[PDB]
Amino acid sequence: PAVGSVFLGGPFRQLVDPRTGVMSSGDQNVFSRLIEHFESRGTTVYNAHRREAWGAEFLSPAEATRLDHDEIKAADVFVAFPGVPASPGTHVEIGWASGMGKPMVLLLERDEDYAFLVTGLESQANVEILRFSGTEEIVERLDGAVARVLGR
Amino acid sequence: PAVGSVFLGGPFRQLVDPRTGVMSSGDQNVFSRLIEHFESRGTTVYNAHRREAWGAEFLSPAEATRLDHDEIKAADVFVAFPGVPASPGTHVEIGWASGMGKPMVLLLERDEDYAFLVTGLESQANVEILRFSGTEEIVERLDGAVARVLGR
Repeated sequence: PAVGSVFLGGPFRQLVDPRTGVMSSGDQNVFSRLIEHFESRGTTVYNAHRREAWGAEFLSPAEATRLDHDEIKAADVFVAFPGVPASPGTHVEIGWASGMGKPMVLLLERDEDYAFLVTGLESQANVEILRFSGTEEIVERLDGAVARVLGR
Repeated sequence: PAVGSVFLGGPFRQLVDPRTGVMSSGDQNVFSRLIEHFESRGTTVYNAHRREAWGAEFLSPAEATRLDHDEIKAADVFVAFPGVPASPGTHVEIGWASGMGKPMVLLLERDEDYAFLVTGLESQANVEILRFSGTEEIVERLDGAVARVLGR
């Protein structure tokens, strides 16, 4: 495959309905669709949401931190939704990735406000910002952003 | 001084009263007191809150990102409140600092829940977590945490 591996990040705990103990199937659908987008080409995807049963089976904080950091480091590209409101864990990961010089694509909801230390990464780290209004738009544009950051 | 420089981080935008355009004086007081704690010993403090007029004068996202990253890198120690709710920018910085192997002290409100990728850094990065119930407790314990992480 052109892309050997990706780490896919995004809000996790805040998407977990504490009445159900998992993420809704609509939220799971966004991630599983992007995962399939990559796996269908033989690209390895690392992703905590799928890894931890969509919220049913959280790892310990030490374990989550270790695996997330290791897999971001191993992956060729880091692709993440910073989240609205902001995902604390994903923002730590954005720090790890940008501080490491990891190629990254940030998926930002169109017309939503994101942190200065997220949007300010554009053309200062190896990052591309992809603004979107639906899942289909992400699916249709993501490979371009990925290829551009990988090429740098 | 024992500590040459510190970067002090914490929630910024979320503390900015959009009716007043700045942080309240109570919130400014927490930071100015910690700044004085270090400056009174000749330690250089970098801090975006004081730098940007407590919210009155935000830099551009690119500028904030560049200065924050540069000053965290220059500082001997990174001291930050991750915030409740989480500060997006501070979480990016926590990523930068931990990914860099920067000595760090995280100031966490006692009995509040923080992200797994924050608390999970304990004994996996050069970090000490300082739980607190008031400003005075931070002031009274901070040098110990700082000295321990610097010594590693």
